[PDB]
Formats: sequence, C-alpha cells, structure tokens
Amino acid sequence: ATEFTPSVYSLVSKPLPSNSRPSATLDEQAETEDLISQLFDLTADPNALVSEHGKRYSGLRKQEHTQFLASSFFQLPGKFVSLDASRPWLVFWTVHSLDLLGVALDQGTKDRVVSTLLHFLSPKGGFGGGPANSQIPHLLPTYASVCSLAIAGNDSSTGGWKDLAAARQSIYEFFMRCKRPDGGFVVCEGGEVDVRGTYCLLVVATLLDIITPELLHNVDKFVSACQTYEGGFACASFPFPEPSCRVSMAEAHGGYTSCSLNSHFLLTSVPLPSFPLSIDANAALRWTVLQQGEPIEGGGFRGRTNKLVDGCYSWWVGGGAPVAEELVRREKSRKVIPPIFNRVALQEFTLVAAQQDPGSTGGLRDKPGKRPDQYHTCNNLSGLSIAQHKMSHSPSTVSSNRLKFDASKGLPAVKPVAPGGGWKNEDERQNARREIWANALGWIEEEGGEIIVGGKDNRINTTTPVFNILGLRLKPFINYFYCQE
Amino acid sequence: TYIPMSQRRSWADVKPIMQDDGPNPVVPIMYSEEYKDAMDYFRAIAAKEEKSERALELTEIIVRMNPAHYTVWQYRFSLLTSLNKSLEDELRLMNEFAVQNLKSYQVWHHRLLLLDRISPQDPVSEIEYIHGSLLPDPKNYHTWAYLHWLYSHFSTLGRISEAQWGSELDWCNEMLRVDGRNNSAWGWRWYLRVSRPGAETSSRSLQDELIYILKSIHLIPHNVSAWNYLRGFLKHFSLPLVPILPAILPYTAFPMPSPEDTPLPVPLALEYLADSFIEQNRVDDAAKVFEKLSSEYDQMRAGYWEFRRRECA
Ligand SMILES: Cn1cnc(S(=O)(=O)N(CCN(Cc2cncn2C)c2ccc(C#N)cc2)Cc2ccccc2)c1
Ligand SMILES: CC(C)=CCC/C(C)=C/CC/C(C)=C/COP(=O)(O)OP(=O)(O)O
Ligand SMILES: OC[C@@H]1O[C@@](CO)(O[C@H]2O[C@H](CO)[C@@H](O)[C@@H](O)[C@@H]2O)[C@@H](O)[C@H]1O
Ligand SMILES: OC[C@@H]1O[C@@](CO)(O[C@H]2O[C@H](CO)[C@@H](O)[C@@H](O)[C@@H]2O)[C@@H](O)[C@H]1O
Ligand SMILES: OC[C@@H]1O[C@@](CO)(O[C@H]2O[C@H](CO)[C@@H](O)[C@@H](O)[C@@H]2O)[C@@H](O)[C@H]1O
Ligand SMILES: O=S(=O)(O)C[C@@H](O)CNC1CCCCC1
Ligand SMILES: O=S(=O)(O)C[C@@H](O)CNC1CCCCC1
Ligand SMILES: O=S(=O)(O)C[C@H](O)CNC1CCCCC1
Ligand SMILES: [Zn+2]
Repeated sequence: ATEFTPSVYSLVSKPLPSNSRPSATLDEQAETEDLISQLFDLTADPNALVSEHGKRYSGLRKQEHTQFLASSFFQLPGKFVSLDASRPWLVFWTVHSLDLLGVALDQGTKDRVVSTLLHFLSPKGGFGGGPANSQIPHLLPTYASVCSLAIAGNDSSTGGWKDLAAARQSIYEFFMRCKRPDGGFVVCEGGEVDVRGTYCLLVVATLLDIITPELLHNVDKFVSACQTYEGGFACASFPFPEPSCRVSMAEAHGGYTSCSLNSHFLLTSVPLPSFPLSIDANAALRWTVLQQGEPIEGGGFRGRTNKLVDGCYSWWVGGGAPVAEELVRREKSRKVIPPIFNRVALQEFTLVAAQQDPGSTGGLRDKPGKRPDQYHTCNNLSGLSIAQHKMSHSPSTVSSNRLKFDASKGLPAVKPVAPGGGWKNEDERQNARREIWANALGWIEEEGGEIIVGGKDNRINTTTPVFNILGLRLKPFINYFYCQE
Repeated sequence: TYIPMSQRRSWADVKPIMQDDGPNPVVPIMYSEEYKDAMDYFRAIAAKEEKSERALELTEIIVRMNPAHYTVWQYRFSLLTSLNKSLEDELRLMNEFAVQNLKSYQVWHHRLLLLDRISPQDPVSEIEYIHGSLLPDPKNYHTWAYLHWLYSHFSTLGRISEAQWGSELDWCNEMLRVDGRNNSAWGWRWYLRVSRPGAETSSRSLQDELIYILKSIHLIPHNVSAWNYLRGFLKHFSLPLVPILPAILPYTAFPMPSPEDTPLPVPLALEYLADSFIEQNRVDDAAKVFEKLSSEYDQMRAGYWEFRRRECA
C-alpha cells in the first residue's frame, strides 16, 4: 500500500539548489526549508515502532483542536472584525472540522447554528456574510451556509432544510442575476467575476435541484479557459470580443485549480449536448502532483510554482487530485493502481508541521511560525482526510444510484428567467435530475485503500471530494432536496 | 473620546437599526463601539437607500475598519455614481488605502470599476502605478490579475499602442532579471508573448522565444518556472522536443549549458527526455526514465512517475 508513497523520514532532505543564482524567492524558500526540516528533526517519526526518547510526539491532538474550535465558537474578539463579512465561513470551518474530528454537537447548539445561518438568508435569494438586514447575498457565504446546514441541520421544522427548500426559487433567481453572458458569475451585486463563485454556485445548485440549461450556458467555456500553460487554473478568463477567444488572466493557483476542477466535474454530470467543453486533465494532474513539496519542506503542498508550502493546500491541491485522476481515467477509457500523490508525506506534514505545538492553544496552521486559525484547521483536516482515505468516483455505484432513483418524487421545478431557459421537456429534466443526483453520490471509500500514518488513533472521518462535507452528511441532505429519502 | 452618532446633530433625523442576529447566535464578534455604531447607522442609511455626502463619508469610515466589507463597497460605488463624484479623486483615495495597508479583493475590484467608468484614453499612468505597487510585493496575485485585466480591457478599445506593448515587455524582462524564479512574471511574459490577441507569433519570433527560455534554463537549471514555460511553449505551438534535446541532455546525466550548486539530474530534464522518447515512439526507453524518476531521482512523486511508466508498459 505504501510502496510508492515513501515517508519524508526515509528520504534525503536537501535544500532547493541555488545554481549560484541567488534571488528573493530562494531566500524565502531556504528560510522556510529551515523552519520545517528543523521541526521534523525535533519530532519522532510517526511510522516508527520504537518512538525515540526525547523527541516530540506527532500524534493528532484531537482534543486540543476541539478546544481551539470551542473557545472561539461562541465568542470572537474585536480583531475578528476583518472577517465580519465571512461569518458563515467561520461556522463552516468549525462544524466541518468537528465532523472530521468525530466530535458531535448537541441539538441545542445545532439549533443555534441553524438559527444564525437562516438570519443570513435574504428573501430575494442567497446568503450573505451576515444578517440579511446588514449584508447583501454573496455566492461564497451561500456555499458556506448551505454546507453548514447539511452538517448541523435536519428535516424537522426547526432544522433549516425546510427553509432552504422554500428558498429554492429565490436562490436560483439570485444565481441568474449573477450570471454574465461569457459564462462567468459575479460573486455579488457589482462584485468580481471568478471561478470561486462558479464552484460555490455549482455545488449549491447541484445540492438543491435548481440546475437549468440557462444557468449553465457558457459556464463550461469560462472554466476551461482558466487553464494556464502550467496545467493548473487561474481565477478568471477574459473574453476577447460570441467571443473570438478566451485568455486566462493570471497564474495557475491551488485554490482556483480546486474550484475549476470541481466545477468541471459537477458539469460532467449534466446531460447537455456537447457539454461540458473539455479541459486538459493530464496537464491538471501533472500540475497538481508537482505542487507537492520536497522532503526538506515536509511534503506539504504549495499553491503556485516557486512559492511556499502551506497546510491549507492539503485540501485545495490535495483534494483536487482524486478529481483530476478520475478525469484522466475517463479520457483514457474514451480512447480504449498506485497513489498519484504521496499520501504518506502529506499526512506527515499535517501531523508534524501543521499542528500547533502541544500543550498550548491547539488548532492547525499554514506552517511553523504561523498562528493557527479556523480556516487552516478546517483545510488541513480536509486534506488529511483525502490523504488518509482512498476516495474514488465509482461507475458501478452511479449505476446502482440510477437503478434506485425515483423520478416521480421531487420538489417543484424552478421557473426559468427566460421562457426557453428551462429543459426541453419533463423527460429530459428527469434524466438530468437522475444524472446530477446519481453522480453526486458516486464517491466511495475504496476497500483496502486506507492509510493512517501513525496508527488508527490518528484516523479522522472521510470527506467527499468536490463537495468537502462528510458522505454521511451529503447523502441525507441531497436525498431530501431530490425527495429520494 | 468617541462621540456617539446618536449625539451628533448631523445624524439626529436618522434612527439606527440594530443587527438582526436572532437569538443566541454562533460566532458573534465583539464589535468595537465605533464599528457597531457605524453599522447601526449604515443599516439605517442603506434600508432607506439614502444617496448623500454623509452616507459617502460613513462608507469610508466603515471600510477603513473592515476593508473586506463587500456590502459597504457596493454601496460606496452606488454613492459615487449617484452623486456624480470625482472618480479621479476616489482613485487617489485608493492610493492612500494601499499606503495605509488597507487591502483586499474589494479594493482592487473597486479600482477596476473606477477605471472601467473613467475609461481614460491612455491608461499609462494606471499601468505605472501598478508597476510601482508590484516592486515591493512582486508576487501579489490580485495585482497581477488586475494588470492582465487592464491591458486586456483597454486593448479591446484599441488604446494600447505598439510602443506601450514594447515597454511592457521591457518591464517584464527586468522583473525576470531581478528574480528569474518569479512565476508571476513568467505568467505575464506568456500573456505578452503568446496568449494575447496581438502577440507576435512569426517563425523567427518563436525562434527568439526559444532562445530566451533556454538561456533562462541555463542560467537557473533547477527553476521549475522556466521548465513549465518551455513545456507549455512547445505544446502550444506543436513543436517537436527532439531538435531541442541536445540543449537539455546534459541536465539528465540554440543556447547550450555553460554552474556551481547544480546537482544532476534535474527531475524536469528527465521528464523532457522521457517525453522526447514518447515522441520517437520509443515507449520502453520512456518507461525506463519514468522508473528512474519514481525510484531514484524524484521519489516524492514515486506513484505519479510509476503511473506514467505503466502508461508505456
Ligand atoms: C493565501 N490564501 C489561501 N487561500 C486564500 S482565500 O481563499 O482567498 N481566503 C483565505 C485568506 N486567509 C489568508 C491566508 C490563507 N492562507 C494563508 N494566508 C495568509 C485567511 C482567511 C481566514 C482565516 C481564519 N480564521 C485565516 C487566513 C480568503 C477567504 C476569507 C473568508 C472566507 C473565505 C475565503 C488566501
Ligand atoms: C470556495 C473558495 C472560497 C475557494 C478558495 C480558493 C482560494 C484558496 C484561492 C486563493 C486566493 C489567492 C489568490 C490568494 C493567494 O494569496 P497568497 O499570495 O498569500 O498565497 P500564496 O503565496 O500561497 O500564493
Ligand atoms: O497500511 C495499513 C495501516 O497500518 C496501520 C496499523 O494498523 O498503521 C501502520 O502503518 C502506517 C502507515 O504505513 C505507519 O504509520 C505505521 O506506524 C502503522 O503502524 C493502520 O494505521 C493502517 O493505516
Ligand atoms: O447600493 C445602492 C443600492 O443598490 C441597489 C441595486 O443596485 O439595491 C441593492 O442594495 C440594497 C441596499 O444595499 C439592498 O437592498 C440590495 O438587496 C439591493 O439589491 C439600489 O436599489 C441602490 O439603492
Ligand atoms: O543530489 C543528488 C540527488 O539527491 C536526491 C535524493 O537522493 O534528491 C534529493 O536532493 C535534491 C537536491 O538536489 C532535492 O530535490 C531533494 O528534495 C531530494 O531529496 C536524488 O534525487 C538525487 O538526484
Ligand atoms: O490528545 S490531545 O493532545 O488532544 C489531549 C491532551 O493533550 C490531554 N492530555 C492529558 C494531560 C493530563 C493527563 C491526562 C491526559
Ligand atoms: O494503529 S493501532 O490501532 O494498531 C495502534 C494505535 O492506535 C496506537 N495509538 C497510540 C496509543 C497510545 C497513546 C498514543 C497513541
Ligand atoms: O432584498 S430583501 O428584500 O430580501 C432584504 C433587503 O433588501 C435588505 N437590505 C439590506 C439593507 C442594509 C444593508 C444590507 C442589505
Ligand atoms: Zn494557507
């Protein structure tokens, strides 16, 4: 199982060569290499039986991380005002982290979570970063709120899911107001256009059964044109004047590559003709694996070429790996197994370098020398989950899903903004519903694919690629909105 | 001491509106007296949709405390357009924001909206500002994306001259001279030389580009940026790898290699050699180097190189 995933401790750690050419980049890289490698030297090898005397233990400090999240879950200091427009993310990072850590919230606290988020819902559609009387709707807190309701909510009258169901038409209309002709979405009224919006919108639209042809028009082209020469994806593409050509507007970045790969994947389950426009799957996989750092930097991921490793990219880049791998697999089958990244090294980065030092505040962090935060706690753990478990999109599971789908059950169809913006007829809508639902539930944990570095006490729960919530949350949630319970 | 807005006669007619959190909210923030008071009045102003000078001033107060407040930025831009305010003055205020370290997606997007609306005949001074902004912060993702948009938007209006494009390439070359490992500058080079609609792509132009890439590789052989650019260049223009192979071959053991602290082999030089074998239909020889990458020369990616090897065998 570990033949092609060597431990950081079993490899030679050497600096990135200078070639006698110093630069600001190399100065920063060498400094980071020192910070990480020294911590690895101070810490016992997680894989060892005789955990050597005097060295720091690298076990996942689950209770310390639970405390870190608990301490700021009910009250945040005034300095957190910089995140006042992002409070649904603070909810998401906490409740998803607790899910991964296997810590249950009581019903009273869950009810508080549901109540807090519902007040972020505006009647005109979508969630904002704060109460509806304070902030306008935005695609990003819409994703964070919807996912948090999947995690902490339920199907009772105080469970929040009922409220999401009633809001389906208005959320769809908000999505349509965000739409631009070139296939991009603004994140909010008068807001920026980027692929994070596309990802967030596509997740929510998939989960709530509000996908239509008019919502998706050109969306595939916008995403596909974000792919750079490096193989990863930038934030946006520019349409040169329907457009004569589309050009990527920046560097391949881990965050935007995650969003683009995931957006594309969600689009592949919509049965529209000549849709979605293809991406270069092999180039995206290549770019993904190349971002895994050298042994000296602990085998964590960086977000772009010649920048620094960072614990949060364990999710953004690492979590993109199974998606890219499946896309490559589908392309090869369209013409006609060892791990594709170092699953062990990534876990070692998390355990050794990304955890706060023991006996302190707890939480996980960007890198040694950086304060832990909720965002890094969530994304470190999400990445750790992807490395620990072998998540695959299973064609036979999708087939099973197709066989059990009940098309006579469902919530009322969304009314399109444009008269011809909907599905051609009921049969094609039901076929689409089936495909979207069946593929969303296609991710399975491979038997025998589990690798828990440091022993089974380090095991956390299995997050779903593309969605980033536990499968046990995803299933009943999406089943509720598709009436497949 | 702070004077509450409920005590100010300029605000006497406005009834503040409290944040509607509901009962016992999770993740509440202990807002400062100033911030809470400002938002209470912003909630009131925005609810009644007041477009006034005091409303404009209030939005500036808020974004200074929270530069990421997207709702307040949206309202501010509405105020600027409704009141027909000087958009040039607002640009200068944004310059002050950057100097005072107030930054986010929102400030850069605000700049974009201002420049879109101003729509200057010559955007040279804004280009210059961006260059100066990048010097102390040479990899700022948002700044690089904004530079792309600026040239892209204004080029469609036919407002970028050939001289202007020329000096941009000059500037890009200097950024790469200062730090050849600046991947952001490599990305800018790709726009200027390959992807932009007006890019010069004759046969000798592609020849010049190959000379530049190879010289960059020979200067810094372990520079992943240079290798990725090389690979992307050859792929985009469907150019064979074999004829260029003599320049890369030494790193596996047109400008040629000349450097101290250059341990061989370079992993991406091996990938090049492997892909050049696949080009020649030599699948066994390609598998052999992938195996070497997997087991000896790039073991972090052991599983990936094995995948590539199994694709041949
Ligand atoms: C370097 N970087 C990696 N991801 C991003 S981002 O997707 O644009 N994101 C993260 C910004 N970010 C800065 C950051 C992340 N990685 C390293 N840094 C310095 C951050 C946000 C929240 C917390 C907490 N608690 C701590 C740090 C901004 C964001 C803010 C609120 C909600 C969602 C995203 C930036
Ligand atoms: C759904 C959702 C919200 C997606 C998040 C996507 C995300 C992680 C985008 C990255 C944002 C980025 C351009 C910041 C890089 O900052 P940096 O220069 O400080 O980091 P770096 O040095 O690692 O590149
Ligand atoms: O590969 C299965 C693996 O074995 C377990 C023990 O049941 O962990 C061992 O293997 C890991 C990964 O190689 C090492 O870190 C050893 O220290 C550990 O004993 C289990 O966690 C499972 O994942
Ligand atoms: O920002 C000024 C304001 O925006 C408009 C639409 O452009 O209304 C939006 O802004 C208000 C106040 O923030 C909210 O109710 C939004 O939901 C609404 O879309 C416009 O009316 C103008 O007054
Ligand atoms: O210098 C020979 C070189 O060492 C190996 C490991 O045996 O690579 C290591 O050293 C390089 C520095 O040149 C770094 O990339 C390290 O990350 C790597 O572990 C081997 O590949 C060989 O080529
Ligand atoms: O696994 S964690 O590190 O999260 C939990 C942790 O640190 C608590 N250790 C106490 C210390 C006192 C004796 C009983 C155990
Ligand atoms: O992987 S196994 O399940 O075989 C063994 C395992 O979980 C060991 N965890 C230790 C136990 C003692 C305290 C520190 C953590
Ligand atoms: O659009 S709805 O009718 O659903 C609700 C609504 O308009 C609220 N506007 C607030 C006013 C204060 C600033 C943030 C937005
Ligand atoms: Zn980070």
